[PDB]
Amino acid sequence: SWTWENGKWTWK
Repeated sequence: SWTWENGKWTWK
């Protein structure tokens, strides 16, 4: 799942 972190998407 893509989740938003500080200006970007990270794969969680």
